[PDB]
Amino acid sequence: KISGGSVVEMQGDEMTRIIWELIKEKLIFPYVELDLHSYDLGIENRDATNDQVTKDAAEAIKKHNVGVKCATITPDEKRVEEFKLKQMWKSPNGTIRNILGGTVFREAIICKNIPRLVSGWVKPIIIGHHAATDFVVPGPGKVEITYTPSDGTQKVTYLVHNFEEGGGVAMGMYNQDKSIEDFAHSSFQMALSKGWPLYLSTKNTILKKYDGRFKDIFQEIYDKQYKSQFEAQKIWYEHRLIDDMVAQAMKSEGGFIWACKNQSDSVAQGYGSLGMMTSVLVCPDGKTVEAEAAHGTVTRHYRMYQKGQETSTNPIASIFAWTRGLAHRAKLDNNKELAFFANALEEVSIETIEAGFMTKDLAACIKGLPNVQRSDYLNTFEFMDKLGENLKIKLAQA
Amino acid sequence: KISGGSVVEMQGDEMTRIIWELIKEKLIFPYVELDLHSYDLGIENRDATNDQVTKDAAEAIKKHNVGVKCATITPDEKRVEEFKLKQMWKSPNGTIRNILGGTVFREAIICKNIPRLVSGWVKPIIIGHHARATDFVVPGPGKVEITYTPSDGTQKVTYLVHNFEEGGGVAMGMYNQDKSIEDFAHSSFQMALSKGWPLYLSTKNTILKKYDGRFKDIFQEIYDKQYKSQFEAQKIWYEHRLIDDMVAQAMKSEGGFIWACKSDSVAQGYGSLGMMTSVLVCPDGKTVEAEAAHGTVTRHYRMYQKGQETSTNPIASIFAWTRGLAHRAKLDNNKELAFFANALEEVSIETIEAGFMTKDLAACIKGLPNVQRSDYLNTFEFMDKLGENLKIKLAQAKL
Ligand SMILES: NC(=O)C1=CN([C@@H]2O[C@H](COP(=O)(O)OP(=O)(O)OC[C@H]3O[C@@H](n4cnc5c(N)ncnc54)[C@H](OP(=O)(O)O)[C@@H]3O)[C@@H](O)[C@H]2O)C=CC1
Ligand SMILES: NC(=O)C1=CN([C@@H]2O[C@H](COP(=O)(O)OP(=O)(O)OC[C@H]3O[C@@H](n4cnc5c(N)ncnc54)[C@H](OP(=O)(O)O)[C@@H]3O)[C@@H](O)[C@H]2O)C=CC1
Ligand SMILES: CC(C)[C@H]1COC(=O)N1c1ccnc(N[C@@H](C)c2ccccc2)n1
Ligand SMILES: CC(C)[C@H]1COC(=O)N1c1ccnc(N[C@@H](C)c2ccccc2)n1
Repeated sequence: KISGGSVVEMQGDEMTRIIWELIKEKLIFPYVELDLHSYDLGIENRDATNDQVTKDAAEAIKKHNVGVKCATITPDEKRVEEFKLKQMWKSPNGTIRNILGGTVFREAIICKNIPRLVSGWVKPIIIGHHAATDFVVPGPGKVEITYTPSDGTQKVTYLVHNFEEGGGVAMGMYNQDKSIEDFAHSSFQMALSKGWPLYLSTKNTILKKYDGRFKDIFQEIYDKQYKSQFEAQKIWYEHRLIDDMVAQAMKSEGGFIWACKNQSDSVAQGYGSLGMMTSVLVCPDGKTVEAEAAHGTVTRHYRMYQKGQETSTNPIASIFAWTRGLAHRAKLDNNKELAFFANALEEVSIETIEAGFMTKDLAACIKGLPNVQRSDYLNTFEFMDKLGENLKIKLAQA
Repeated sequence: KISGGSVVEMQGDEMTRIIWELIKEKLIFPYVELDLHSYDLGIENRDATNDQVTKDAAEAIKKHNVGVKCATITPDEKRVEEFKLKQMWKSPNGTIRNILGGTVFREAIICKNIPRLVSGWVKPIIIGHHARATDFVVPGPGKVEITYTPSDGTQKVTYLVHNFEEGGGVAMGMYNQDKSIEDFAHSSFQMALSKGWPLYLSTKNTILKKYDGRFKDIFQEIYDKQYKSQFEAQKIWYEHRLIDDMVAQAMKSEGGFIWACKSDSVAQGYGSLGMMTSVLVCPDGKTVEAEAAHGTVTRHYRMYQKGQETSTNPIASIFAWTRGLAHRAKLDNNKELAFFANALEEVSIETIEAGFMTKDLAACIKGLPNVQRSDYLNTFEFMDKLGENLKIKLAQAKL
């Protein structure tokens, strides 16, 4: 088997837990040997360890640079009573990002037989977003926002609003330079890693100081640190006003990175393609990545699975979490064998869908869900078997 | 002719001004007579009156309740050079909106043969936008605070925004008045009742629990005290959504709801700004100002001056009139004018659905680069065809 090296894996919850184990059993473990740092972030085990497993998983990603994560339940009030949780544990994803830093980039997987929301988008678009004290104003009065330098030599007082005719609400927000810089570095690394050009969108016409700082810091870091590496790959970096970016992006064919300063997984859910959207946290050092599906645990399918009904859950996004993590491991290690495997598994997935073997969501995307009949699609396990069979052929032929 | 009553009109600039006159002369005046209160907000008349004609027009709307407005040039540094005018006057639409107040609602015009960005959207969705931050650079370490000082001399309240311990960054403050939020709510309920469609408000009140929670609370309070009964009598409702759920729900919907949001760009990228209409809906439920959501279409106006054939879409400008006229008809219980407004909209939709369209519409079918001259009509050709179809429909209606 391929010697794969150090990968941090995080097990999860409900329907994605099922698919995750299938991915390891049928598509990864038959071909790759991993020095696997495996952490169980299932809700019950987070409860039993008082969420310590989540913090330990994040520490492992930092040490070993490659994380692949299965979808996890984020507790709310009803989860607390469903599992009798000791408390409403915080989102594992927030815990991990707070420890790793970095920027989340989402990317759709595109197949030629599958409609796109914007049909001219024939190459994927990779979108990353940059990730407040608010209060109630009880009645008339001035709200002001002040800055006091550490030396105390000055004191600038900006008027937010003079409320004259009632109360309302107000808020202050901020960003540290370092956070903007990290967002730049991650974005530049994303673009170099994929070999695609990079756009930053802001509303610097309106937030001239706040958003102009994003623009200035991106351009300064580009000029000092990345411009040669971009010109070596014949890619480029530009700023856009968000108004123009949206119009230009919709007239584009795709194949660019879009760093967005002001969600896309919500459009995917509305469109019915969450199972085809992957996600990757990109740390600004360019070394550490955490890959995962953009969707959740798919509870509604899992209740169906629990009741004996047939499930047609799309495993592609979860598969591409593995391939993206392994491809990155291959890049850090110059593992040609691994790189070939990771790429081959992505090709197999797209070839299989493009030959008409797909889950119910993809069939509904072609035909519309009302017109979908059961023979137009495979169920979760049929689809995985077909992918396993096509992966066996593809790897054997080389 | 049909008696129309009192309508405030605002003429405008460049390509829209030319479309504007073709509409009155071919589509409105042959069949309707109006107590028309006209105001010329063309850039020249706006300079030559120190932008006074603009605020007179806004007062006329306040008084007469119905305004219809052509698109107007907003001045920038290149505009002042163009007409050698005396100042970089403010947007006529900002002037108008702070005299009247109220919420801008946008609505696309749908035709069966013109593809939609979301195929399942067969009925229009109406988006209501609430519409000022103070932002600055933080140059180095220090404290950013935001404070509230009551106007009655009582104790100021201080909120820590951030201690910058190393380096600087940026900060800003934002605000919203209860009255603006209450007006937004009223305008939104009014708009949902006039159309007979349910209403959704979207916020992110899970993160900004005080700021956005204020919007959610004001909408709900006002809904219960003054609107729930009238809503339940048109089989519609009001509900609040987190923005994530609202985006998903909306894309799975069929359309036909009001979305109060706490859009133009997507229309421009999709190529459908010519099919996008707008209406300023004041909180009283009596005053509207209707207009195309697009601008003066400068780029086509230049082709018009250089003797080039143009194919600028007039539908959204026509619907400024029809929506203004429909609202004027509802105020006056004028059934004859309500019929004309509705019929001019249906004529417009049907003409397109029969294959007679301007070049942008043809491009939604064939693809932006793939239109040829035989696929569409030019601006004046299209107006004639509307005019002919409008005559035929009004003749066949007296039965
Ligand atoms: N990164 C993470 O760990 C995330 C975890 N979550 C967690 O997931 C749980 C459930 O969240 P929920 O709001 O239902 O969001 P999910 O994304 O889990 O599911 C939402 C809907 O999108 C469709 N969908 C999502 N994934 C697939 C797929 N792989 N194949 C086919 N269809 C798919 C299904 O729609 P349909 O019903 O129409 O088939 C599904 O019901 C929650 O506990 C939440 O905390 C949520 C987001 C991220
Ligand atoms: N409420 C108002 O009065 C508004 C006025 N304006 C003003 O209008 C002027 C021009 O602004 P601009 O940025 O060009 O915005 P416009 O909305 O006038 O035009 C933008 C582009 O969108 C397309 N488009 C818009 N309307 C139509 C239509 N009716 N038929 C066909 N295509 C259309 C055209 O694209 P293509 O180039 O592909 O043909 C046009 O070049 C400015 O002076 C601005 O201040 C702007 C917004 C609102
Ligand atoms: C609309 C989107 C959910 C999917 C479904 O259908 C498409 O055409 N989609 C495409 C097509 C290419 N590239 C993407 N990338 C993602 C990250 C994206 C999300 C949101 C906006 C832009 C871009 N999405
Ligand atoms: C995408 C949009 C520009 C037009 C063009 O294509 C459509 O199918 N569009 C539709 C279809 C129904 N309803 C709308 N309403 C507008 C106000 C809107 C704009 C933006 C978002 C939501 C809703 N737009």
